[PDB]
Amino acid sequence: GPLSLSVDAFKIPKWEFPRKNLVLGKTLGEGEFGKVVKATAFHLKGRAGYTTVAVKMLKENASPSELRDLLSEFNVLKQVNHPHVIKLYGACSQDGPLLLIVEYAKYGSLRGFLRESRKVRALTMGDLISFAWQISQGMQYLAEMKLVHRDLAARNILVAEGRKMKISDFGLSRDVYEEDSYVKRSQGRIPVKWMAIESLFDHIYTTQSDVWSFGVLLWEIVTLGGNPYPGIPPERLFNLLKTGHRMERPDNCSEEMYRLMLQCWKQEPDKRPVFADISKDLEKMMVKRR
Amino acid sequence: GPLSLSVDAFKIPKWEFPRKNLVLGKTLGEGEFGKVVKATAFHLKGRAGYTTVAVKMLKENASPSELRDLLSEFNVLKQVNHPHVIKLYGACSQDGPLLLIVEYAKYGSLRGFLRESRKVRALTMGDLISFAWQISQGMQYLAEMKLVHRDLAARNILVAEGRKMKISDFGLSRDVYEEDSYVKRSQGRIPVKWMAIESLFDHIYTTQSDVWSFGVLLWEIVTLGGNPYPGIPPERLFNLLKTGHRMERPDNCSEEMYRLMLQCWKQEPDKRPVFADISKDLEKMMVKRR
Ligand SMILES: Cc1cc(C)c(/C=C2\C(=O)Nc3ccc(N)cc32)[nH]1
Ligand SMILES: Cc1cc(C)c(/C=C2\C(=O)Nc3ccc(N)cc32)[nH]1
Repeated sequence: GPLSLSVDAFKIPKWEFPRKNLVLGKTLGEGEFGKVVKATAFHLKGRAGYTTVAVKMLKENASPSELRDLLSEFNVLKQVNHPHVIKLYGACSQDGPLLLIVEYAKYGSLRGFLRESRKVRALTMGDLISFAWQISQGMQYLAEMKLVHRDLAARNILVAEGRKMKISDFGLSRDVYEEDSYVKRSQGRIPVKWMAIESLFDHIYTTQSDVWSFGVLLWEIVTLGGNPYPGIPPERLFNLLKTGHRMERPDNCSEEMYRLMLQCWKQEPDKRPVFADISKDLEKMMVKRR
Repeated sequence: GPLSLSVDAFKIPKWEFPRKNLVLGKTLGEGEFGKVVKATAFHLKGRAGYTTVAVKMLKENASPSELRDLLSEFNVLKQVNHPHVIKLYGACSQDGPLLLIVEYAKYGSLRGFLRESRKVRALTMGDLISFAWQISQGMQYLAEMKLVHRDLAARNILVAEGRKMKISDFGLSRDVYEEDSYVKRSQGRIPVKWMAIESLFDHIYTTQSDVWSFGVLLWEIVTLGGNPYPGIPPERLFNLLKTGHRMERPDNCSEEMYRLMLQCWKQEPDKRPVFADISKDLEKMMVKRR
C-alpha cells in the first residue's frame, strides 16, 4: 500500500546521522503520533563536540498512521527553513527505530511557557503580541511554500533561547501546490476546537483554515494558555459553530485584538485575513502601545 | 460531513441514563481514542442502589476521529451481548460530555493481569488455555454477528470477577454483513505488530485478520504479557512479514500451542483457522493436560 512503498523507498546521506553519535535522555512529551526525548549529538553537521537536540520517535505499539505521520514530518522538515520554524538536523534509520533529530527549544511548548506566567515569568502585552507576530511570520513563509500546517496550537509552538517562537509538529502538514486545498475523506486527527468550520464539516484544509487555528492560538496567547471553549464538549461544536457563535472577548484583551480573532473565525474563508495582514495588524498593535 | 450527521442524528431512551445519578472517580487508563474512569451509578437499569461501573469518554482536545470512534463503539455495544464481551449499560449525552457507562472488570486489562503473574498470582498452563478459549468464544460470537474487531490484543481484553475474560475497545470494530471485509483507504490506527499481513499491506480486514491478531494475543498470553517482536521496530515489519518470518516459539509453550499461533499467522487468510477451530484446538489442549 502507500506506506509499504514509503517505507521501502526511504530504506534504500545529507540527513543520515550515525546512531552511535546520538545519546538519548529524558522524555519531554508525547505529540500527535510521536514521543519527543531530550538528546545530545556528537559532531552534528559540522558542530564540533556535543549539541543538545530533541529527538522525535514512535511510541510503543505505533500504528501505520503514526509511522506515516513521522515519515511525513521528516519529508516536510527537509524542505523547510525559517528562523521561526523548528530546524531539522538529521535522522537515524539504519540501525534501529526511526529517530528524527531536531532543534531543542529550551523553554518547552508555548502553552506550558504561558501557563507558568503572569501579566505585567512576568509578561507584557508587548511580549504576547511579539510571540503572535513571530508565529505569523513563520506561517506566512509556510503559506508561501504551499503548506497547510493543520495543527496550529499553543502546544505545537515551542519557545527557544531568547524566547524565540518555533512552529513544530509537521506530522499533519500537507502539500497544496496544485489545488490550494487539502481534502481528507476520513475523519481528521486535529483537535476539534482548533479546526475551521469547513474543516470540521466539509474536510477542507487551506491556508485559510490555518488562519482560523491561528485565531484560536491568539486566544490561547492572550489568556496565557487558557482552554478554548472552556466547559463545552467537542460534540457541541458542530452546532455552536454553524449557528454563528464564537468564544467571547477574553479578559486582558484590547478591542482591536479581539477584532483580529473574530476576523480569523469568519465563516467564509475568503473574508479572513491572510498571514501578511495578520503580521501587519500585530505590528500596528505593537508600535501603538509605546 | 459523515460526523456532523452522526452527531445531529444521535443528539435528537433505553440507553439514556441521567447524568446526576452517575458519580465519576479515578482514571483507570487511556484507550484508542478514550479515557476510562471508575464510576458508580445510582438505580442503573433496575439494580437498586449504586453499581460500580466503568465510564468511557473523550480525552482533552479530542479530534473528529476520536469522537466518531466513541459514537461507533456505542453503536456496536448496543447490538452486542455475550458473557465474554464487555457489557454496555447506558450513556449520558444530554447534559455535558458524551459518557459511555460500561461493565467494570475488577482485575483490569489482561496484559496488566498477566504481567503481575508467575507460572505454576500463580497461573497454570490450564489457566492460560482457559483465558484464550473464553476470548475465542467471544470472537466466534462477534464473527457470527458479522463484526471485525480489528484491535484484538491483551491490553483490550479485561479480566472481570472470577477471572472472566471480557473483549473490549469496540471503537474500531466494523460491520461486514455484506462484503465480508472492511477495507480502509487511509492508514489504520491499530498497532502494527498486531495486524495481519493483508491489513498491513492491502488495508483489508476480515474475521481472518482478527484470527491473526488472536494468534498475537496467544503469544502475549503464553509469555505472560510479553512484548511482540521484541526489539524490532514497527517499520521492519513490512519486510519481515512479506519475506516469511514470524516470532519464534516462546519459552513455556508446547509444540501444539506454537502450531496454533503459526497457523493464525499463515500468509493466506483462508488457510488460517476460524474461531470455532481455535476453540476446538484449545479445548483439546485443556483436557489432555489432565
Ligand atoms: C524543554 C522542552 C520541553 C518540551 C515539551 C520540549 C519539546 C520540544 C523540543 O525541545 N523540541 C521539539 C521538537 C518537536 C516537538 N514536537 C517537541 C519539541 N522541550
Ligand atoms: C480496575 C481496572 C483497571 C483497568 C485498566 C480497568 C479498565 C476497564 C474496565 O474496568 N472496564 C472497561 C471498559 C472498557 C475499557 N476500554 C476499559 C475498561 N479496570
